[PDB]
Amino acid sequence: FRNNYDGDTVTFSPTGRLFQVEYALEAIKQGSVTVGLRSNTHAVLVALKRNADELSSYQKKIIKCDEHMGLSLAGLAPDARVLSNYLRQQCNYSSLVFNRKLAVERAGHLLCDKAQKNTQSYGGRPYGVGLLIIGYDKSGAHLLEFQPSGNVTELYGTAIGARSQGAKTYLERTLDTFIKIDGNPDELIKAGVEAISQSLRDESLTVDNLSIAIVGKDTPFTIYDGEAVAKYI
Amino acid sequence: GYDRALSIFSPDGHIFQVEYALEAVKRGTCAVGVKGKNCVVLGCERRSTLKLQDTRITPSKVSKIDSHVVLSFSGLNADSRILIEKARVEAQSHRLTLEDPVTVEYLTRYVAGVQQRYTQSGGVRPFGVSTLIAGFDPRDDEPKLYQTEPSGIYSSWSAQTIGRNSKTVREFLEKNYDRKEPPATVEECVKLTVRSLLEVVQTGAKNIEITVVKPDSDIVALSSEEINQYVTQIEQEKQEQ
Amino acid sequence: NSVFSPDGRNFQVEYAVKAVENGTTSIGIKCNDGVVFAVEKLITSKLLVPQKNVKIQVVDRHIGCVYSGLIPDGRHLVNRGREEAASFKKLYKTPIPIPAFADRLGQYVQAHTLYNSVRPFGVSTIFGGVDKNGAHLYMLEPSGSYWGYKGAATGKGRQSAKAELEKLVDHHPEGLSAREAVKQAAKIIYLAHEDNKEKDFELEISWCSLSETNGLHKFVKGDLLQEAIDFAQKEIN
Amino acid sequence: TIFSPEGRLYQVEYALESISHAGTAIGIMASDGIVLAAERKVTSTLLEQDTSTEKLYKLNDKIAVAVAGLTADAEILINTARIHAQNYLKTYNEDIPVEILVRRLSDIKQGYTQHGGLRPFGVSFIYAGYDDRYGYQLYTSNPSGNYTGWKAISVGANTSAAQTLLQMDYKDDMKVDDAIELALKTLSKTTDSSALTYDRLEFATIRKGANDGEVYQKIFKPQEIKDILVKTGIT
Amino acid sequence: QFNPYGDNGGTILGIAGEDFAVLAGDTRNITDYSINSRYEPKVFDCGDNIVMSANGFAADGDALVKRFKNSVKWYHFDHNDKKLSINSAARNIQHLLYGKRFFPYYVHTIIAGLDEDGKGAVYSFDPVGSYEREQCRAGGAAASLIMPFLDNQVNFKNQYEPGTNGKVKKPLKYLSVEEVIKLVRDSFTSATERHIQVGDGLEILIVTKDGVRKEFYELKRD
Amino acid sequence: TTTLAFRFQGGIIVAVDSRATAGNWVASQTVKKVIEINPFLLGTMAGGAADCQFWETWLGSQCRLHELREKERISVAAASKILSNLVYQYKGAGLSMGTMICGYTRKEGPTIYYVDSDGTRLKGDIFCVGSGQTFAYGVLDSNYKWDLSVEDALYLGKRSILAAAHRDAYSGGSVNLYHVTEDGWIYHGNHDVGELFWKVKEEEGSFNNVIG
Amino acid sequence: TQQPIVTGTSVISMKYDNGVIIAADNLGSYGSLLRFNGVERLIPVGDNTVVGISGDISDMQHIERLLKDLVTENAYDNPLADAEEALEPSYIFEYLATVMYQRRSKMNPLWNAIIVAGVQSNGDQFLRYVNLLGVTYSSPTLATGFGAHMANPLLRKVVDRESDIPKTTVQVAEEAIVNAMRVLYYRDARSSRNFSLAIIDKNTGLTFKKNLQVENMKWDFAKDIKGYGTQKI
Amino acid sequence: DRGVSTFSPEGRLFQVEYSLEAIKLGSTAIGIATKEGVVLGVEKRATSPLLESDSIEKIVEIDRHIGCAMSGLTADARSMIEHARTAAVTHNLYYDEDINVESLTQSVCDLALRFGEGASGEERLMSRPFGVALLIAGHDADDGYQLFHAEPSGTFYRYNAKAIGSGSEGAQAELLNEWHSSLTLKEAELLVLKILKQVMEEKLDENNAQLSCITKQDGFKIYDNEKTAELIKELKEKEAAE
Ligand SMILES: Cc1ccsc1CNC(=O)[C@H](CCc1ccccc1)NC(=O)[C@@H](NC(=O)c1ccc(OCc2ccccc2)cc1)[C@@H](C)O
Ligand SMILES: [Mg+2]
Ligand SMILES: [Mg+2]
Ligand SMILES: [Mg+2]
Ligand SMILES: [Mg+2]
Repeated sequence: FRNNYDGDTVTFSPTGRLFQVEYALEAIKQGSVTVGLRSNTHAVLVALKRNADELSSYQKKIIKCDEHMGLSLAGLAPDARVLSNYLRQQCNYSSLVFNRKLAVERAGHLLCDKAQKNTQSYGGRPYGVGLLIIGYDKSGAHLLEFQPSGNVTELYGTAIGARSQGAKTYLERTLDTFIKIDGNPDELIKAGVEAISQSLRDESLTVDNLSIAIVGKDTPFTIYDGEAVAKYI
Repeated sequence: GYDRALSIFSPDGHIFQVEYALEAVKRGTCAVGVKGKNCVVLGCERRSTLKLQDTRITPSKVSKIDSHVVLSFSGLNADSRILIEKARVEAQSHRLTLEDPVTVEYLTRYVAGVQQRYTQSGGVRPFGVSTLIAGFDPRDDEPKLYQTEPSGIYSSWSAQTIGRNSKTVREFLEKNYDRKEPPATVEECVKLTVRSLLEVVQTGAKNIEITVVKPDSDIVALSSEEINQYVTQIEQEKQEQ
Repeated sequence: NSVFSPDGRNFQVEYAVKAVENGTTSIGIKCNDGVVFAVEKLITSKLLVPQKNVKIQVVDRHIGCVYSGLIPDGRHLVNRGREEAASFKKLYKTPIPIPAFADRLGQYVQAHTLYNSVRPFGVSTIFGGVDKNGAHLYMLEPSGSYWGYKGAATGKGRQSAKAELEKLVDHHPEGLSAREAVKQAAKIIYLAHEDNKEKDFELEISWCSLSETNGLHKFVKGDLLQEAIDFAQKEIN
Repeated sequence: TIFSPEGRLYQVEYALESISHAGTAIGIMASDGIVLAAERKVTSTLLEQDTSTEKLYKLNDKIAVAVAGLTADAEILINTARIHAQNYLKTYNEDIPVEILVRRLSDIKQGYTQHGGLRPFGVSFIYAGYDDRYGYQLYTSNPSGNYTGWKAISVGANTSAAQTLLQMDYKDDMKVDDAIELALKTLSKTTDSSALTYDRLEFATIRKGANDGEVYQKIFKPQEIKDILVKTGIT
Repeated sequence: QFNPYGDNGGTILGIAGEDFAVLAGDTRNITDYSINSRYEPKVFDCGDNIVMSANGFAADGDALVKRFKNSVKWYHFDHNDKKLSINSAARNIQHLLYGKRFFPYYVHTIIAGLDEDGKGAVYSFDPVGSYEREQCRAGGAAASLIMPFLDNQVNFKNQYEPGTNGKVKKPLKYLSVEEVIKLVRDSFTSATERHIQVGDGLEILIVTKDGVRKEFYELKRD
Repeated sequence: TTTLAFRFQGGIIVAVDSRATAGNWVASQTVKKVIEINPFLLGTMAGGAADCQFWETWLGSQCRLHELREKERISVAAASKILSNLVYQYKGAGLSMGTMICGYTRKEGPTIYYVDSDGTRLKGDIFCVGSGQTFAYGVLDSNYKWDLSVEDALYLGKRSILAAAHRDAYSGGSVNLYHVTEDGWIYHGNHDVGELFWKVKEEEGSFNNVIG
Repeated sequence: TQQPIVTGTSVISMKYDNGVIIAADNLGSYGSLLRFNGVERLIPVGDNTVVGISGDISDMQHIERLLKDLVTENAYDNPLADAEEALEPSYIFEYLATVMYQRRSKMNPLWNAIIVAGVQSNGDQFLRYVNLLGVTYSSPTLATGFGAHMANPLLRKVVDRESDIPKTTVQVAEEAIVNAMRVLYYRDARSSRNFSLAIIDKNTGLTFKKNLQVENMKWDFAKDIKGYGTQKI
Repeated sequence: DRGVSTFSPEGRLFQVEYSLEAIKLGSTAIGIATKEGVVLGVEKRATSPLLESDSIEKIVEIDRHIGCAMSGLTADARSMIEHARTAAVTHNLYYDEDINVESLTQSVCDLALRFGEGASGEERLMSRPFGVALLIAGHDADDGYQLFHAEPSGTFYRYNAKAIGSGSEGAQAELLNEWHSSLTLKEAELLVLKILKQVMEEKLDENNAQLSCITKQDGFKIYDNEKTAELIKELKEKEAAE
């Protein structure tokens, strides 16, 4: 049942389960929390950065993919680099060949298909990273959740990582209010920073803790770190 | 076709295959290198098991890589041949492109690099060989001696030994080698090299072989009659109180 | 995978079926000139955007695909189906007939049960559309097995769906319209939801009818979707 | 291909184990020739003696091998060795020096020892050759890919016994006729059979070519072995 | 036979001021004796305060510009949003061009911006990647017509001090952006009068510490 | 193009013109025909501008790599052979360069290697390369002496380019000058042929073929 | 290396106040043999775009299939295929221009001259040209082959610069096209009487006219022309 | 024993974890970043008194503005330095500038990822992760002096100070106290030299320990034996007076 059935990504368990993929999912829960949510005009990523030491830098959780698209990571960081690189390329291909900004939904489909091939190949391993992808395209604001299983779902809001269940219950509660925060970036960011709070056995979140990203109608995807997030604590 | 990984990490942090490659070196015949003021000497032991050999034609342990650099080894004899050949090719290639023979450090860095590469490639096993590389850089009188091991680590040694009972001869060399007073001549450097083997060989007849390297491509092998004279003089001189 | 048991079975394929059984329930209904596909979408949370996690996929212009099991595997199968359909049209000019397309998927899925280096697909796929000589509905198991169907269901609610599907074949032996079968698809999905009641669900319907869609695959939306939802809600009580 | 915690190559040691059961082969090197003698593995009356060679193979005009182990494996290696000699001849217009041919083969064996995850060749060789640099030469190689030079040597069964007997009676100034005698004596004493008869032997010499200045390979015909088995006094 | 090359005419001109640079080009695109467009820009803002023109065979010109703009994008992605300095851009373009040394982009390419110390800068490239920093450079069809004018009116060459018996030179003073623009407009009207491929419109891109400014002037349409 | 390099008593002199042409069109008068590979290594450029610029810059990278790998400056012989062997790989593909690799190292002394795109590589004391090579050669050979002072040798280099800038239609602009010693290379200035010619005629009493 | 076999002649086009007009005759020539008499060289893509192709007809039929394969592909996993994620004229153009350029660069061109005409989602007129060399340009008027030499001068008398575009009515522009077609029929030996014409209007949509003919032809004056100089009867 | 890139039930890559253990077995390396430079120091650890200590290369130059110290299976670091050096030189060839320290580190961490076979995506030419960690230190115009810690996991952190190797636990908590943003280069030289003396098995001298720095002005320099000696003298006298 669990014994001879988690050797590789190419074996089914007698229950119908793929254990390597479920173990890769467990690398996410181990990772530092991050939150994403959107109104009609903007989409926001908020991430708690983690330092491995008091003398070290807090490691980055937000990667930019195009002028209209970016993601936050939770899990194995090098994997996020691999997946964002591919995503940057797909965005690039779409611009150069078709002169078209890649739809956020297609970006989802593309990440899903890439993740899938690593759940069926021998001698490979699944990706061990979860991703939250935000974008503004020709149909407005979008937020996606990516799981290394290949499952990609479009949501109004979500959170992934350690203790993430707090923020997710909060957003599920705050739904009707934040969806309507249109034409106000700073209020939506406030609603996201306040959301990541429900996921803290940790402490106060400082000016190094904290990492925020925004994209929307007339805002290219931008990253705010350090000094520039002070006004939200 | 076959790239299945053989060399991997152990829970306590070692690479098991490398570590066993060293075990093969441990059981290989002893080799020793000591450097004089203006020379480097290389000695090796020969086993007793079979003694009906042909010494004219059997590959000796000290090999010329170029006309100024030599290589001795301990471990799997067959594995060593692959390293020596590659090293010889690299030497000719370095002369071709840089228009100058290799330094002894370069040649060591090259051999150690090949050794390392076999610890991290799929479907290959590491070399069961450790090496002593000795010689003189072109247009230089300052003597060189280096040692490599299956891992790919290398470094220089005033004197060193590898193979079975290398512990005993290293212990002998640590006592009898003075850095401020290194063996002043070829003759007195060869004598120290033989003394160190005599701790392990227990005989010394055609069981000890000695190669001497000097500045500017002067590399001579010693004959039985020339080694005998050293062996005889050592036990006779050192006996009384 | 490439391992036969002593009694001639393939345990890995049998286990792959368990992954299918575990999944959402999806159905397909064959009507007198087209086909209807419907699927149950479990609403995990209010945070999921309604109407915006489309499960039903189009292949070429005239084929619809729905699947239950590991969703990513289904997408992998549809990508392949699309390559296989493009290739066919490139050489033969005509769009791929449905039986022709079924076999293309069939051989591909079977291939994934021949080699120790691969796992079988963790899906069952219901698919079909309108070609040169009528409407066709298929279902394809993880073993590569497939046959034609009058009606087909897979996933968690497969048994009650089959029971309802068996009843329709008995009451309408002479046909059954596209407009009717769309309604009926809404009903059967609602009934099959009984098993997954702990969470809310969203209904997705699509059809490919010769007279209603001009033999092209189209999503059921707006007034037609609402009317079918009503029928299902009204006939559940 | 992997190492043991001892620093041994499992598959090689097991290949060598396989060899110790193969019929003994003996090489003796004299000043004016070389002897190759080998024992065929317990056969049958119906085996065609005349058209059979399971242990002694010609490599070129001046080099030969005695085989101990898997014959089919040996034929693979012999064939490539035969080619290597012809490549050398084409390149230099000189017959390949014996050691170069031995080293080459030994390297192909060393290869299977170090990569590719294929079983080593279950073969041991005794090489008998002449060239104008080292004169008469005798070499041995085994599945590890190590090779060594010898004045007398054996491979296959009872090498322990055969080597002690050769060490006892071998002397550096031997003629070929004395080396023929030793080789047969040694086999007879180490056999696991009632008597060493012609039908169970393969025999070859590399002499100084009757009367010339050239080198001649004599592979003994079945009848010639029966003759030399009487001459030496074993009938 | 199939000839992979063509020639779309046009002329471009780049002058480096003290704290500014201009890159100008006519907006006419031609094939043999026909006009294709009267307004088809060939000077582009590439981000990071660099302007670029690749004049000659338009398909090769656009392909290069497209590919460099892309190089700028990926520079950001790989080097933590660092500004691509003019000199680094110049070197980068050399590799793009030389990359096709055995099937060249058939363009004379010019870039313009501000250097590290905020001085005006102009770089010009041959088809296969040879490049140099220059005070000013005209390229394309009417290059042979305009360059000597610029040698005379920008670097004051052969102009001596009146009455010094031709020994003291006209001091090489710096030009204002108004004085540069004047020389550009005049260079292009002269070029339009005497070259059949030059005409229709003039588009100038001006680069200061404040960004990229655009200016347009009608030209004779014959 | 005219470029020269010669060895003498007190090192190496390197001198080049600065004219670039496309057909009969003078493309540039301010072109830099020397690459400063490092504090101890210079390379000269004749033939295709791009070919030289691109491959001699690459050479500099390859030399930097040698220093990091070997913890010692690359020998002139080796730096030259790198560029030489690269060029050879491209033989017959159309590469067009005439090049001198000049420098001082402890082991070699001051050394000049001539390297062209045919693959030829020559060690020598005097070389002129380019369309104006013969003109430079005419002055250089007739006034050369091993024992020449540093001041004099620099002039002979400068004067030889001028000779060639005068006669060869494809040489001109300015002379760029370099001195290479035990301690490395020192720039000896840009010299516009505009001014230089009249100065040299005046002070030296040469160039009587010239009216006024 | 290659050479055109069955060919089509000019494609002619202009912008007017609300959209674009494009026309091309229905002939496929085989050298100087007027071989095929019902060839359609206007390609509707979606219904905001018409692609007009001249040059080699086999390569034309290739591009046709590519364009159809592009509609299929855009519809895949795209719920907004007939809405905001429909194929735009610019998307179709950039794709073709990429293909054209890659093919010439591989020394194996699609032997064509293509004009992509249509209306953008925001209402903007789109009119651009690409050919076998990958050369691209845009203008108030565009034409290929002979059309370049004879249609452009007449069409430019109507729309001479940008500012002329809002001053030009559907009727005026269509008339100018229809007249240019007649002129081409008079003087192009590789032309036909029968032609298709398409109007892409930001209000009307796509109007596609088949089986048009050149009307009101002047030939009467020919009766008075005698000999080649001196002949009177 | 099954595979090389298999996940544990916890969600960790087996082989990556054990390589981290291999690094703990290695010699101590310490890096301290100030506003006047970065200091890199290592424990030579000769395995015998006949080993010529100065042939132990554990601090290497990458470019004029980037140097690094290593700890673990140090042979595994050869090709990492080759790649680093090439990336720096190449970057300069393409861009006529210095490679940013952060960019050089990321490049080195990409190389570290290439264990596998191809891993349904690209290609992987290596059978196991590297068994060595690196302290990459340097200067660039954007972020000044920097210290990174490159791990075989493919992650890298920036540190004000950091220690790796066998002494690394005790050395790190020691750095936790002594480091402040006002540190001079001379102070930082002393701190590395002091903290090494603490954790080393042997008595620290100019033979079994090595110092180096990188400053914007003079580039990356490995201090020679005469110079470190004088800084050891100065350490003794400073602490004997305390
Ligand atoms: C050595 C050096 C270094 C810096 S300046 C210089 C002196 N060289 C020069 O002045 C040479 C002299 C002419 C020449 C000789 C030999 C080979 C090629 C060209 N000039 C040059 O190299 C000049 N370039 C050119 O003359 C040039 C001409 C055509 C061309 O490719 C066009 C093409 C043709 C067919 C198909 C596709 C593309 C590339 C470069 C450059 C300065 O603009
Ligand atoms: Mg079922
Ligand atoms: Mg820069
Ligand atoms: Mg004109
Ligand atoms: Mg001249």
